[PDB]
Amino acid sequence: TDRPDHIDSRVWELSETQEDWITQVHGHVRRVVECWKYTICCLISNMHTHRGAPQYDVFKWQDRSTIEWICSKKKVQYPERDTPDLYDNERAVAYKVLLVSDLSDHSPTSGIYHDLAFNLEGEAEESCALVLRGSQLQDIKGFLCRALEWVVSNNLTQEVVETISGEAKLQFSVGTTFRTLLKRDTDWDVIPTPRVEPNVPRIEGRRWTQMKKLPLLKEKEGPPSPWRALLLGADSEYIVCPPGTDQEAISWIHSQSEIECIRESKSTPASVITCLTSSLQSFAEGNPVRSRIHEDIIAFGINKKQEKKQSASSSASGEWKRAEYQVEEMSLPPWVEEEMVLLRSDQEDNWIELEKNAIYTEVDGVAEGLVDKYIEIVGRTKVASVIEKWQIAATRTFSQLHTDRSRITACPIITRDPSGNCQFWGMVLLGPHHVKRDTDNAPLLIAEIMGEDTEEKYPKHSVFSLKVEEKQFLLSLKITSFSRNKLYTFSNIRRVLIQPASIYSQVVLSRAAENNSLNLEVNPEIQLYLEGAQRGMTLYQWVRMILCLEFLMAIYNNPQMEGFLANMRRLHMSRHAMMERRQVFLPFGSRPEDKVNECIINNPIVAYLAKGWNSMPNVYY
Amino acid sequence: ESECTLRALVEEYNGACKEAPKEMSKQFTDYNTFKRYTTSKKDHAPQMRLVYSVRKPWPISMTPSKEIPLVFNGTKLKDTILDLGESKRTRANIVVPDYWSKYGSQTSLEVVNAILYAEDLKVQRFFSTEWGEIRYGRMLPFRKPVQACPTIEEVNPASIPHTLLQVFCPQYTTLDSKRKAHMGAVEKLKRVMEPICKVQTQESAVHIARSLIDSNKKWLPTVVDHTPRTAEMAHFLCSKYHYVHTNTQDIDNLCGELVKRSLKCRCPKETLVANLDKITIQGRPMREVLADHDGELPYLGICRVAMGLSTHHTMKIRSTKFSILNSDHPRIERRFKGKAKVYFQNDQIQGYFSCTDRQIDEIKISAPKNAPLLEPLLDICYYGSFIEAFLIHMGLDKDLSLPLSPELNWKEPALSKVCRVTELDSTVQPYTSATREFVLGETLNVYTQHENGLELLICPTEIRSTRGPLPPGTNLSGSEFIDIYQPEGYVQTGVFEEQPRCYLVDTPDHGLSMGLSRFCVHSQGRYFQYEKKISIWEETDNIKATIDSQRD
Amino acid sequence: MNLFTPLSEINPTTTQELLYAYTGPAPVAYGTRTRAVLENIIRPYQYFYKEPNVQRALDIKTGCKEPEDINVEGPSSGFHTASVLKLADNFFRKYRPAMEKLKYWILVKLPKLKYAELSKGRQTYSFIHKRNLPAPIALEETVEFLEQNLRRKIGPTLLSYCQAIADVMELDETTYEGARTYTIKFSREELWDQMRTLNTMWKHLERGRLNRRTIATPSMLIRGFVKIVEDAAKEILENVPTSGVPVGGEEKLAKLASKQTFHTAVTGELSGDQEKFNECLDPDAMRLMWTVFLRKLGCPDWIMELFNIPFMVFKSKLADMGEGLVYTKGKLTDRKPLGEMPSEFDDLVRNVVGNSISCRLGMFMGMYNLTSTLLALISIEREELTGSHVESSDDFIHFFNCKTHEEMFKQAETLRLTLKLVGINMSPSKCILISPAGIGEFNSKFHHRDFVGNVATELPALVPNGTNPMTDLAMGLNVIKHSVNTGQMNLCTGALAMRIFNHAYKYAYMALGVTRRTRFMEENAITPLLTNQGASPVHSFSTMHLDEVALRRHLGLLDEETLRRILNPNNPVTQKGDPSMFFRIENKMPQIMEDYSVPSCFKYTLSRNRKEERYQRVTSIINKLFPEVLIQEASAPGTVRESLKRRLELVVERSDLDEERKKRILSRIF
RNA sequence: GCAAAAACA
RNA sequence: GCCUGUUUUUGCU
RNA sequence: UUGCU
RNA sequence: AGAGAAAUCAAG
Ligand SMILES: *O[C]1[C]([C]OP([O])(=O)OP([O])(=O)OP([O])(=O)O[C][C]2O[C](N3=[C]N([C])C4=C3N=C([N])[N]C4=O)[C]([O])[C]2[O])O[C](N2[C]=NC3=C2N=[C]N=C3[N])[C]1O[C]
Repeated sequence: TDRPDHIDSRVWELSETQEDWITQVHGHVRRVVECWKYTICCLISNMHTHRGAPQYDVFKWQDRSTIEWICSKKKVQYPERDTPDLYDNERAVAYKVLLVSDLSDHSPTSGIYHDLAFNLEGEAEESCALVLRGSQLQDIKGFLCRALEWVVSNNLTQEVVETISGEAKLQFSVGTTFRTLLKRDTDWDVIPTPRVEPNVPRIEGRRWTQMKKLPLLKEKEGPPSPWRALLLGADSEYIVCPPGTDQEAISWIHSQSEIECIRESKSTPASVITCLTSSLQSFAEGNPVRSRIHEDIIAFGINKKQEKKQSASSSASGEWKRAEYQVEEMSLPPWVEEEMVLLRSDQEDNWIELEKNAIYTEVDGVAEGLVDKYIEIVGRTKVASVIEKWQIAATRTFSQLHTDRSRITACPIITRDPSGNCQFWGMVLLGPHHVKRDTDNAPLLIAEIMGEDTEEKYPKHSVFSLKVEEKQFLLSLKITSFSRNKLYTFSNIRRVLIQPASIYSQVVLSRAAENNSLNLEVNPEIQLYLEGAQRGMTLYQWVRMILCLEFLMAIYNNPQMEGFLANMRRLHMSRHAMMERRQVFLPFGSRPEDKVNECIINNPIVAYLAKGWNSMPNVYY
Repeated sequence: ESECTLRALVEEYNGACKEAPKEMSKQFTDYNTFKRYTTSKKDHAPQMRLVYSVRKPWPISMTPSKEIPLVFNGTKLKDTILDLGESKRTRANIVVPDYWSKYGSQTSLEVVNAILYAEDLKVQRFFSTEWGEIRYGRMLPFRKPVQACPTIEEVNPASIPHTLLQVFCPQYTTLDSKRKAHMGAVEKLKRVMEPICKVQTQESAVHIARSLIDSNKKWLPTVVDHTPRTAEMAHFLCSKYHYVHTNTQDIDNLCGELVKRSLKCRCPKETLVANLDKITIQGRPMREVLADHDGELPYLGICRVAMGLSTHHTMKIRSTKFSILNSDHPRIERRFKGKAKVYFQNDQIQGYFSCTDRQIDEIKISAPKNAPLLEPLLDICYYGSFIEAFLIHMGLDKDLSLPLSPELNWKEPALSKVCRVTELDSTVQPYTSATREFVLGETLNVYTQHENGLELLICPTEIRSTRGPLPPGTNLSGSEFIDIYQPEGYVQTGVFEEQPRCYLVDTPDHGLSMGLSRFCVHSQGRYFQYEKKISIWEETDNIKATIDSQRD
Repeated sequence: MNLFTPLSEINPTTTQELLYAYTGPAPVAYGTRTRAVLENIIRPYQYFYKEPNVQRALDIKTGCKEPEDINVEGPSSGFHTASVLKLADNFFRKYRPAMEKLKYWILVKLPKLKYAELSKGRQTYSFIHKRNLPAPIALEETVEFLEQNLRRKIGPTLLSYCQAIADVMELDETTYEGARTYTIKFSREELWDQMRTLNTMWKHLERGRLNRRTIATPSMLIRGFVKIVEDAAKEILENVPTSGVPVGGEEKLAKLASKQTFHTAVTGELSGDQEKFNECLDPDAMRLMWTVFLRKLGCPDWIMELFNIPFMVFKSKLADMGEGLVYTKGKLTDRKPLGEMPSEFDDLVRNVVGNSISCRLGMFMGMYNLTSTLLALISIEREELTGSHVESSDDFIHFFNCKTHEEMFKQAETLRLTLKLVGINMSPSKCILISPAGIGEFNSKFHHRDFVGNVATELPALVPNGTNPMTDLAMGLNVIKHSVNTGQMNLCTGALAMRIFNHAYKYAYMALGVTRRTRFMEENAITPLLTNQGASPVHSFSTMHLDEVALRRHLGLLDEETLRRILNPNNPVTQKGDPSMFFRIENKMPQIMEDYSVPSCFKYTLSRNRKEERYQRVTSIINKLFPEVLIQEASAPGTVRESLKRRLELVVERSDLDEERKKRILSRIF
């Protein structure tokens, strides 16, 4: 509690209601000082007896009526304002205990009773010294010295001296000018005193309406959304190369390849391939950084932001007006479900090779068994290979951004199979990248092997045909701009495996908890909706497509996706409630779909999730 | 040598007087304010530049030295050919620690043992515990505060600074500060930290020593019945799907057994129990022995409440435990008055029942499949004084969806089911926001504070207990209850900032032993001098007697 | 969404983990904050009347309105004075122990609070440099300004700091005189404007919202004043059942679970947010509530004045506008202040003061989270509401135990109308009531039969930090351990997180494939022996709490010679640039000073690419000379110089050296 | 007390 | 460029 | 200079 | 160009 160590518990309890400490300057400190005075009275009246009764009787902190009673037993009267702390029997002298900071000149406070003045460190006044005995003086000095060491330990010397002297500064005051400044923007004083009686009025409100059917999210109508992501995803492929270093693989590819443009986009001119070739040569010579030649200006937007300004100034005509930016609305593309069907096909290799942790206990063994099961049921899957490609590319591009250059940096995307053969996914070329803030955009030229081409899905990609040792491949060559923060985020994209692993582990451990045994081989039947029906699915395939969708959501994370996910949790909870025969009630102007509809603008996976929500039933009988 | 230390302390104090005119004219107490000015230590996103930092040509910054060769086997380890001599100036590759791990100077095995002692405690604590078989099931979390890690001693947080001061710098302590320290903790911590302090700085030494005696409780979900002592190994021993049973537990039981005064104190008066807590175990006063042991024992709780402290004891009948979630009125002599919801726990069995007066409104239970429910419901009925039975009071329902069978088995199929019994929905963990206001009265019954009237008793102190062994070192000399068991002091009288005409002793220890009648000690630039005690009575009994003299 | 809605094995609530796009990039704000700041300024005035009339609502000072003025079909900025008075009276009559502990705080802890606690803040607006500066720097410069304008020393207490602010507000003219050399001047009006000014900034890397929002920071002239109010509000909130903000983590979940008592015929659960918070609440309502609380306690006038200073200053707040509203003529872009050309914020032109704009209504800032929570909690105290309420700042959950559905609807409507009387305005579209309780949401925590675990909440963590291999390993392992202990991460997820963190962490410290470090190890026959060196992991799922070195030593994977090499306290890798103290227990010389290095050679410091340091030197010499300030608060008398000199003389005196040698040592002290 | 990181409002 | 409040992890003083 | 499945 | 989303980067 707040009791000081030297203050006795009984004294602290007795001082709780003696004075209203809240209304006094340093109420806690003055309570401690009053406890000091009471303890001094206790020590003075310790155990001396005169005629079978104690020599000194203490008037302090005693029921008042009893005080006048015991004082009238001796035929004595005292004023109400000033009452002596203790009274003696032999000398018949009333004594008041005073604590003072000086003893050189201490005149009697009043003629009614004499005073026992004590310093803060023990010494007493000469008359007080002669009245009392040596034992009392030593006890008081020791107690006051304990009080003084507690004071100096807590750095309360200034407050204690203030309370002892009695000046009692208000401890906070507001002047006149500051009060006038404060009261400028309010109708009340510093301490408001409204003249209205406290009352709670009765307000006629509205009625809560049942949500009898789940809200239907609106589907935006417009052109289908293109593939707007840093890399390919499903169409990502690699070229198999002999085992070696990145330089050796790049040299082999550059010396055993020919490139011919087959599809060209206005967004990415077909000339920029030259830049790639230059890098593919420079990296083949051990120099990942090369110099500009002629086509880096178009590829990386060199010397832009100034041609556009002069063009706008030449074309400027009219009067200034507010910005009113517009975001184009786009419909669900046909390639999203094809993407989801892909990313799930099996692969030859595991593509998830994480070193196993140690095993010391049985819990450790079951944990590693569960992790191994999850890895082998989601490992040989296209999502794993695409995640590895994304992580490698993001890290290789990020590692070349914590500096300022003006030349072209080449970041290869090369993985390795257990046999050791190199796997060429693509090549990232970094422009000048004079970046000053993490959210600033550095130019990039992304070449990367592609399986299938689509004009609708890749309108800004200039597809090239690449022939390497009688094998045919497709190359992307997109011009993009990307930030350090996003590149760092995608450098750790392997963390997306946690959520489907969480679902799988929850299912398996729930089944293990129903009985009292772990199987670790359970493949139960998850009941889902699919195309509006109610049909079963195996757990492994469910986890696989959950991984696919989670990856696709992670690579397409924008403000629209963030808002849509944040506001769809309420609707998901409402659906889960309605599936359990629970009624859902809403306030008067409640339209929870609008806060979700506002986030559906052009994000293809947001539209995919919205269509998935709309397909499954809205009414639960 | 001490001469080197003294000369290094000089010209560092002198060094901080020419280049810092100010910051020395300020008051010393202002150190509590400007010690927080640690600007230029800040940085942003270390994780976003770690990779690039490791792959820089010279990532590691170190003080110049000669033990690291310039070039080793064709690899240029360091970059010492620079503007050498600027403190942490030398730059070295990431492989320099790798070089040192194989080629480098070695220290004594004692140094290695001292460095790893704190971590080795945990390491061989992990391998010294036997693990039972894993049991898979749906265990509802309890979400209680539990101690983070085991400690060598139980010391209240008020005595921790004094204990550390006695361990590390006894020469700067007072006798009042000394008596507040835990002496046994001081001795064992001195033994522990004697080798450690040779390899750790003062700050690290104090941090380790305090980590060895601090409680530092944390809120975690646990199993309701098998609550672990410490949360050191709770990440694998418990979860929401599995549990692992362990048998490792332990003075707290001895300290609870030490409470025998409450037995022979019902007749004379309640004042005696508080008056007779003048005993000192070892050198630790009974005032300070408590606040070190926050156990569930009822007698220990009674003593803690008598001290003005709190207790964590929950009412416990037979094998079940009960806790009032809320109540319009407290239990009266026992039966309920008005609406009352009570959480009950008994092994894996748990739930809450709502009742009015002596009639149960309903019961909610979360129980294992095919588990008997005779004793918990019987204990609930005894608690509420409902039956004088259970089937007649609750009633019988024709619905088969209810879980409770007439035989009182969880989820047992039957032709009929007990009505107003429902599966729980995680009402567990009764929670109190404001700290409970324990009050002690006659007969030594512990009461809390309720909104309406005095709240029901928690420690009944009519229970049937044992007479187990007393804790070692108990000193009943200063008590009138010596039958439980089977030259004067110094007062201060003086505080000065300048050396008095006394004799200055090295520590509070090496004092009080030669028996001199006047001596000083030092503490934070102040000299506290003690002489003797000529008064033949203490202060606590003095105040007791003088307040007793003020009675009507 | 159909793939996220299981129907047989697990429930949809357990799949709320899947509705998280984390591990993907977080949105950032790009340009001027002026538009968002002006929307925040203009929203309070549009909501004061049922029919939006900003011009008529711009000339009001206290946002007090009649009960029929309150909007029931939309946001309603303002409050009803009588309602606040009566509700505060009811809240004080209930929860008596909370008010007793408030009185205890006022008596004991308030005089003990130091202004150095203001150093615990973050980037703070500086009224001297008109720029964001670190909180210690702002506190130091403000204290120096007060020192050299008041011609007196400020006590360490926060009350002394507040009194110094109040006193310097009285002076007609003030000067700063930094002498980094440069001198700046103020006036009462200028200093008032600087104190009432809130700097604004875009908030970056915020997830879960489509629209970027603007945050604000005040100056040190008012942070001290707000500190007392926030501390008192926290003291009250920790002792009331209906609060949710003082508790957090697992204790908050325990408090929530203690209230899930569904025993009546109708048991509903209403989980929801409160729209337009921090701008529909008038600080005068907070003043009134605090004044009622302190007046029913019996506190004197100075306490009430001190508690009323912060809200009354925020009534005169000046929100700092950004770089100006954006305008386009053709394809060009320009930034213009509010008053140059017509826009959608023309009504506020009269409130422009320099580059700052005034706003009497609202807080504009979440600077009073605890006080706003207290206001929302006093809104609940009436006989009509018999449910259980939990309110943190603007997220709330309510439990209704009603005999009939109609009574439950009446209670829900009464709750909405009370929060409107105070002016809280729960969002209708974000508030959902389930008539049989059991499924609920609070603070991103979903519960169906228990508070279900959430992954992707800890996935922003689990990335290795950049201190050193040992520190990074401790970070990762203990973060995963906390995730497992809390319940957000089970056995399989925990072990997979360990494997992912280990693999990424070993990649970061060049321990995978063929790198320069691996080549150096291989060509010099250096076996890894450690996780950061490429060795197999020693940490298991059950040993996440154990140190790598000690566990490897126990298991025999690390021999004694390698241990003696790596744990050398004299290794050059981590050698400190200055000698350090060492305690010497059981020795006649209690302290020694010598050069030191971090024991582990793998705890090095990573270099970084290329003055009030006197305070650190003073702190270091004080710590070396005064061991006891390392364990307890400093209390030695006198100035630092003289106290340190006396301590040094005492240390030399007790060194047991020869007398002439002691004199020689003492003679060098200056 | 300081520094870093994370979550939520 | 990164407010306030509440938790949590680690390390250093 | 360049190698995470 | 492009990234992108209620305004910015595409250098100074
Ligand atoms: O803030 C901080 C605190 C925390 O906790 P709380 O609860 O809040 O309080 P407490 O614990 O009770 O108190 P203490 O700690 O016992 O004491 C106080 C004093 O003393 C000092 N210190 C302490 N410690 C422990 C220490 C010190 N110093 C140094 N240098 N080191 C150490 O360690 C202080 O300052 C004061 O004056 O508490 C404290 N803490 C904790 N931890 C820590 C601290 N500090 C510092 N550091 C650390 N590490 C604080 O207060 C201020």
